[PDB]
Amino acid sequence: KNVPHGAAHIKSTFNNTIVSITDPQGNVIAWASSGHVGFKGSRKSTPFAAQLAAENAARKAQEHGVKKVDVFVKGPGSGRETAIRSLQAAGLEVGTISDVTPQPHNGCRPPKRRR
RNA sequence: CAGCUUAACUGUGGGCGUGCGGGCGAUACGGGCAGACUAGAGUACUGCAGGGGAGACUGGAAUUCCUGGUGUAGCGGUGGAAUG
Repeated sequence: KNVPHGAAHIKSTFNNTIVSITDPQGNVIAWASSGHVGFKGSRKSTPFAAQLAAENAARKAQEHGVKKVDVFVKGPGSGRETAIRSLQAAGLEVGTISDVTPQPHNGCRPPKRRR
């Protein structure tokens, strides 16, 4: 397909990293997850795994003709910036970096404290 | 104080009997009765701040579920995993 400009959704969690590149109206072209590039367990929360997954997703988007993207990073950062650098060095140019993370307005109740 | 060899003991005479009742005096303090005051207290007037309470209606974010797109083979979870 041919999309000159799309959007890239990075979701970095405490124990995973998933990046999906989408068109500006919200239809994903291709995606890569930290477990998709071969890591399992704890090894897939590492910035190296995040960078590898984002690079793979970027290449898969290049095959669909994406030129530039704007990143919507999200979640408790483990590999936000390393995914950003990987996207830059995988051949794309990032337009804007907008950190949109769901913050409730004191709604619902979180799980109890661990020990 | 006196007597029995002294004492224990005994006797004699005051005190004690820490209270109660009757008469008489005092009126500072507490109280009773009759007053007076506004410094306590309460009311009034004018302002002021407040997640004080009860009732009714109503707003946005987020989680979950359902429906429909797109899209693949992983997601999730941990000290590490595995049930899922």
